[PDB]
Amino acid sequence: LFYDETEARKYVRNSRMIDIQTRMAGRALELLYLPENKPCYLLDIGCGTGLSGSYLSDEGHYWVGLDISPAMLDEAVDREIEGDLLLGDMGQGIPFKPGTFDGCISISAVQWLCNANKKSENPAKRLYCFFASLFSVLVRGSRAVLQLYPENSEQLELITTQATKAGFSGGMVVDYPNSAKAKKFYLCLFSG
Amino acid sequence: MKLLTHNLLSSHVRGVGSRGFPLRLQATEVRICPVEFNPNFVARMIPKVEWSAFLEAADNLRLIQVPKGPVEGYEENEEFLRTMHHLLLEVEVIEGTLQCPESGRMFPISRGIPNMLL
Amino acid sequence: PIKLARVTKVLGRTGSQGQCTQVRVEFMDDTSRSIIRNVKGPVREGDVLTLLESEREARRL
RNA sequence: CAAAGUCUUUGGGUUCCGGGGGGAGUAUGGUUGCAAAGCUGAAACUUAAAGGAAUUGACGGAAGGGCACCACCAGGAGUGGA
RNA sequence: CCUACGCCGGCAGGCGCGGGUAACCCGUUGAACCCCAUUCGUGAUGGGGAUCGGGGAUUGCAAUUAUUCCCCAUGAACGAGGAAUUCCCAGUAAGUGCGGGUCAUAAGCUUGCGUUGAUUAAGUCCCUGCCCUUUGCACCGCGUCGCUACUACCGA
Repeated sequence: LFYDETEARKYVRNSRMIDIQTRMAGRALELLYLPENKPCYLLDIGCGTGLSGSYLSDEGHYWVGLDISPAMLDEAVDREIEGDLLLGDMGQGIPFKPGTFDGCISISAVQWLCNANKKSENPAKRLYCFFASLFSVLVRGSRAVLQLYPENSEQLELITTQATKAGFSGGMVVDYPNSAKAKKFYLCLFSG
Repeated sequence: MKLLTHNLLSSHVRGVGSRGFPLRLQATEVRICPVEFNPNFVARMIPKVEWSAFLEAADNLRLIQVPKGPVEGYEENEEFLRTMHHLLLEVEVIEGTLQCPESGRMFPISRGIPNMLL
Repeated sequence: PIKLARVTKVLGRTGSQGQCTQVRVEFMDDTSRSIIRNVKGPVREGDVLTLLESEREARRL
């Protein structure tokens, strides 16, 4: 466990956090060619307090948000969200029927799948379980864009390899890559 | 928890999966929350909805006011589309239960989040 | 069960940064069952640890 | 390599057979065979190399060591928030 | 030009009066935090003082785009900061002030000094780097049509 009520509140109320999360969500939406210029249904993965999910609502999207933290969800409740919030661990799978969502988005969250604290399956197993179920719950030709924070290049390669084995194709977009203070990795994928 | 979300949600048990949909629904509490009316979105939801599972979840929640199969059109019949908006988008479960009839497990929805953990 | 135990040595610093000090373990139940375990932090020769259990041991080979 | 020697200091007898590499053992014809295929066997054109022995230095996605808080761990102060 | 001392300025500053071309005179270089009492009492409040409106005094040819300093009034954001990241082994880091330096005034810049004084470990190659040693694109299962023109076949 990582967040509490105090820390979830301080994160969601910080103006600097709001601005950066909003910029990365809007960049993820620009990279999401499937919702870009289209209406869509969306899954927001690691939705937190709904800072990314509010910006999906701004473009007229209907969305479901998944997060593992109660306190992040409880803080989301008071923010007048239009999305459905669900308490859920993404590493156990995506619990929707095949072909439910046009797209999926995740901002600042999937690097937690490399962490082995919460559960006693390998991160490698949970990573496979995430990508294989994520491929299934997406429509055919659906898209997934994930902004994420990798600790090293091995973590990037492992994430890419698991997405590749699950049936995704696409690549990695690295914005501002000459500043390792401000650079951001976006995983940009599509299903078959 | 909008009613529509019922159609995109299933039991997380590895053995029930991929047969674990739909969950059977009971609501201890409900609310109507105002939402903007979009006929085009409702009509573009129809091709992503499992209609058989839609009727069953409505029946479980005490509603037979639903067409027998999926519908079609130019969106000019506001009657059926406004009734679909009212049901799918505007009725929210606050408190309730989600029972899978294959593993026997009952998951809760509480203010107003469905939880799919063991 | 709670098991207090004597420290005999410090074999090396196992781990990825030099962070698990390596300790041969006598028991304080006077039994000569000298299991070698791993600790985190400074231990000098002649200390005494609180092994939570004696079943789960450190890696041989 | 004891013959792959006695070969420009080039001749003991004698049979088959090779003339850059592809096109090609393809065509086409003859011939044998029940058949699959075997034997004999082109050319048009294309290309400046294909090949045979031996012989050395960079990259390792190759492995071992060794050092460093302009590395990590344990942590402090933080910056990045206004 | 460094100042002491005295006088006049509610506060910045003037006026008179020496030492000092320098361990001497400023200098015993009389500091800040710290401490002991007072008030406040957990909220945008007396925290934070930004952002400005009136003035006042110096520096100088020249202050208007506020030079700087002072005196009222104004009182925003900020509730311990996300991804990521810098520096850190004992008088160390960190709190905290004093002098040099471009120099007319100009000082959150830079360059030392002292005061208060910690946590943690004294290990390692995983991450980051750095130094040595050894070692050495053959191939297989991208296609559909259209009208016109041209080359080479078969040919009633």
